[PDB]
Amino acid sequence: EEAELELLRQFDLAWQYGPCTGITRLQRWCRAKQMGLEPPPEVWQVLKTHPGDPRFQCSLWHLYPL
Amino acid sequence: RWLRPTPPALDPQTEPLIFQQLEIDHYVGPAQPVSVPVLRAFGVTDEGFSVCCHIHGFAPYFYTPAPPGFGPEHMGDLQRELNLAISRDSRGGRELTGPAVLAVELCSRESMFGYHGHGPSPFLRITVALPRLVAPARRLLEQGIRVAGLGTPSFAPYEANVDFEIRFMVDTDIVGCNWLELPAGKYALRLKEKATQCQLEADVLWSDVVSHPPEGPWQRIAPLRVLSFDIECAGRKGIFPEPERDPVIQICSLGLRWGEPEPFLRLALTLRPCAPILGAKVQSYEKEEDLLQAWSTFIRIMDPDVITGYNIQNFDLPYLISRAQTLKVQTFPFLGRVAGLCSNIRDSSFQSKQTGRRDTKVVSMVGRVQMDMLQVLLREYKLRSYTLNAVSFHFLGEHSIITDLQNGNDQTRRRLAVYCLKDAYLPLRLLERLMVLVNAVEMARVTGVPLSYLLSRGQQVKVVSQLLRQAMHEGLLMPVVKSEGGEDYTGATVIEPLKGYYDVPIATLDFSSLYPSIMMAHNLCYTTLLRPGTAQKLGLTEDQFIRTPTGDEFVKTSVRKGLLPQILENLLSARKRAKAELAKETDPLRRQVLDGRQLALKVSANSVYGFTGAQVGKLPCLEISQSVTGFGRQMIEKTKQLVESKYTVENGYSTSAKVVYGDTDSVMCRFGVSSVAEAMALGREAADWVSGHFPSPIRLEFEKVYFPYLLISKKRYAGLLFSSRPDAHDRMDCKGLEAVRRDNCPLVANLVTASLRRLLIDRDPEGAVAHAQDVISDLLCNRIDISQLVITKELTRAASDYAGKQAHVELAERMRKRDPGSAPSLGDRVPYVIISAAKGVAAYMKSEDPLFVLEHSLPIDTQYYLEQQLAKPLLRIFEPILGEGRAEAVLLRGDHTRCKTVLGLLAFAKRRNCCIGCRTVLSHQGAVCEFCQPRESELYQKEVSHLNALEERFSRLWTQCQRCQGSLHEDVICTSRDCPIFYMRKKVRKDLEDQEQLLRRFGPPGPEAW
DNA sequence: CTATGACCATGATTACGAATTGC
DNA sequence: TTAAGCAATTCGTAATCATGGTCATAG
Ligand SMILES: Cc1cn([C@H]2C[C@H](O)[C@@H](COP(=O)(O)OP(=O)(O)OP(=O)(O)O)O2)c(=O)[nH]c1=O
Ligand code: SF4
Ligand SMILES: [Zn+2]
Repeated sequence: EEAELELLRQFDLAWQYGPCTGITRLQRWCRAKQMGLEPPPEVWQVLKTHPGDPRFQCSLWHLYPL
Repeated sequence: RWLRPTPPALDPQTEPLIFQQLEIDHYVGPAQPVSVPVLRAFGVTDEGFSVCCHIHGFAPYFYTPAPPGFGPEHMGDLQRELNLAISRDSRGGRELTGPAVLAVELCSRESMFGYHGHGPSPFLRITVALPRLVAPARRLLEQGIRVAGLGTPSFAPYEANVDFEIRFMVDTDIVGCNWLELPAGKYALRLKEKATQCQLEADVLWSDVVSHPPEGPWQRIAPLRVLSFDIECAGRKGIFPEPERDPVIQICSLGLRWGEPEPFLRLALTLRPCAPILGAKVQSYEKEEDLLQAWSTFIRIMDPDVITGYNIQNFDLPYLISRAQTLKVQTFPFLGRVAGLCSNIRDSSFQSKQTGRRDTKVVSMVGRVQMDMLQVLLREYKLRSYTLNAVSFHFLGEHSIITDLQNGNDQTRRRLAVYCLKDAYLPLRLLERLMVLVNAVEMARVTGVPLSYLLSRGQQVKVVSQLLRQAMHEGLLMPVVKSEGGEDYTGATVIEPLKGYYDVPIATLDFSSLYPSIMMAHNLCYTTLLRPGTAQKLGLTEDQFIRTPTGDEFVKTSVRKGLLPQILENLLSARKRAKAELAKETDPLRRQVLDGRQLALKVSANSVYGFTGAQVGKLPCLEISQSVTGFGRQMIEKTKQLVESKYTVENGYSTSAKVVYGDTDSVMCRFGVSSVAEAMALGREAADWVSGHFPSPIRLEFEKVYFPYLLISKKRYAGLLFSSRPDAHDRMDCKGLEAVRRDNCPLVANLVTASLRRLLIDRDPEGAVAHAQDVISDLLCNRIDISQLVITKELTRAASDYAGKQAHVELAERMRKRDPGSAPSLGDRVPYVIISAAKGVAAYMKSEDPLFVLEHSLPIDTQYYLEQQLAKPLLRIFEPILGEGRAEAVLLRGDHTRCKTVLGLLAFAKRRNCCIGCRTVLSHQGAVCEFCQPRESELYQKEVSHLNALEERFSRLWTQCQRCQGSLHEDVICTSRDCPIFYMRKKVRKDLEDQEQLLRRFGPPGPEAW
């Protein structure tokens, strides 16, 4: 923790995985894996050792009335 | 980056200098030629080199009458006035003045105020060494000691104490933004070892210069250099940025030469490594010290003339200065032209009854000129919101996210830089499109004040300047009268209306430039005001003086010519030339900006008259003001008597006309015919007929024909506008009504405009009733956007708002938990909406910020908006066409439509289902009721045509943001509170969320797993 | 157990300041 | 040391004044 919260914030702004501020984080991870762009096997391995926490399993701007 | 061209081959003993000045400056100096105040003048050549000019040998002075004794006509006492008193008790009278070369001079002059005769009198001219010694001398010659050998017994008053640079410019006939010439052999370039940073540095004596009056070929403008910039900072969540914790991360700059239709420089300086942008240079640094140093070096090397931006004074420059002070970078705050001078932040305030009161900071830059476009908008224009988005929509047509666009990758930083460059580009487009700078240069040339005074001062320095420039040509001196305080006088008359609705044409006749032509054609001035005794015992009344309705006597023009007639005549010709230029444009926005130019010149001419009556001012003469408004009242009642008396049934005409209205310059006479051609013909005959009963330039003129007409009260009416006949109609006129004020809701102003449209153009009251019914019904059914509900009010001086409790003051002074660092200040506008509660004693307890009621979802008081905002303007407008059954008609059109209203503990819901047909709560989830079952195909048919229309509204809105943003492949981030698009795109998601779930009460129309 | 006016409570009228626009 | 004028209409809040519903106790 506090190092796992920057890896996800770095996965969320890389443009080669998609334009993602409307959906979940694991849905975008599996969308890129289907098309197989290059999802890395570390943004998966922190979404498995946690429960349904809203500060891991949510996009950066999931507040913010946009 | 790009440098100025190289000054090749100037030789001073053969060649002159011809350059155009921008700024002047005062400077107390050593290195005297073998006075101490020497003058600086900065400017540009006809090619593009930068020229500093040092001017020597000038010292301030004033005048004082020589008292009638044996002293000031005897040279021993003149030089004894120069000589100091060596006594011990004269330490209060010869120290703070001390040994200064005040000197003694004898001259024959006159005082301005009044008319005593054509004969002058001896005055003493007193020079002083320094400009910062005329204040203690004034404190030592009037209330100080003037016992000096009995030469000047106390007291003799001081006359013509004015400003130093203004006295220089009045002396040598140099005006703002003028062409200046140093002749051959008069100037020395290498006499001044370089202390400033310009290219050419001359060193001239103050009698060598030649001033060219701007006219003919001397009416050009040199190629100046204009810069605009913008900055970005990275803040915390909630917390507004603070110059001791939040770094400056990006600076972006645009630069152009004036006269060329595109820029030539486009630079962006960032603080992490970035990605390239086509059309601009990009440099990157790993520390902020390098970024601030790089910007200071660029601003020294490019060396711009003018610096613009948007809110750069109150946000950008002091943030940069404080941030450079915190990080210990010594070489930043030297931004000016003088090589050894650092810059400093200093507060200032301005207040008037015309613009209100505003408090600004200033930052010192010598040589360079500042034009914040926000202050120009706030001074000239009266708008509803003053945000960059709001004025860019009105004229053209468009913090915590940024901190994670900067802590990310380099394409995010490239997106941030493109956003910042668009921000830094918008005020240039506004400056060149609105004709700001051309009008500022013409104002400085017509009035004679510098170019920095049109952003800091009011309308007094300009009329003082023009009066002094006209006073040197006949030899008069101005006095100092100051009084606190006189009384008011009686203003203008308004004629009593015949209120109602008219449907026969009324023609408008008015006088053009009324008060300046009264002051012109009856020879009224300071310098020809006759005191009550000095007529006596001469008895010549006829054609030597006249008498006014307030009571004064004023000398005819066969003896004197006043000074205010000539200043007014120059201003009137300048405005006439501006209108003659405006009569040949075809573009609409260009036509209104030339209308803005001529409006400014008419405001200047009327502020000449308003100077006289200002008892808190510099020279008031309320006798003149009273004579002006007395002549106004007399002439308008003359107009009304004449118009209603001549064209009558016995005088061969058709119908005796009757005046329905008149307001101090205009007359709205109702003629009787219902043919617009015959009304126009008789109205032109009437205007030209009545004008032949006056001196000149007094003239009445036809202006319009209203058909139909609607008169509600004093200063409240409406009508439809005819300019010609085959030019059928132009537009509506809404004088005073609820559609042009800014104290209300957009909903109410829109309803008033649409009602007058349906009522005056189509003449259908039934569509008007149906329209107002639909507006009220959609209000009560909760389908009205919250853009239409926002009220704005101006937060003025804090003590008047201490005196009585208001709504906007209560919202502003109540801070937020998120941000006690961004809140309304004095002078701005506070927006709010009114929510529903049960505290009926106070409408100042129900007000809330629009963004707070957005994010926290508070309900709206529909009864407040129904009976307090809407109802009474409608009862103003709709009654005069009918009786009081019309009040009952709209309150009954409410009554058929008032019966249709839409609706901690809120979490503990039960969510009772309800029948879609007859609203009966019941156990189970099926949509239809057991009694209302045979009718279910019709109840499914009903409401799927509602889902169908919500689907069509989702798609038109959420793809409009993609075209306003620019991109089709990346996310939208725009929470622009002045866009209707925002929060209208938020509610359709919830309408669709609700209406989709109501149709799943019905089963599915098929399987889905096959 | 029952008249009478004294007592609390709620609504109609006036006054004045603030805001903004027309000449 | 610094500042162009007056006329008029509209709306909100507190204070002033009118009037009825309870009630409390003397008959
Ligand atoms: C607008 C305005 C008018 N007035 C006075 C002076 C004017 O002579 C008188 C008439 O008002 P206006 O009709 O507004 O101005 P005007 O008649 O001088 O010029 P024009 O007809 O070309 O538009 O009202 C002022 O004193 N100060 C002002 O700001
Ligand atoms: S909400 Fe959409 S349409 Fe409105 S300003 Fe923002 S981007 Fe433009
Ligand atoms: Zn039912």
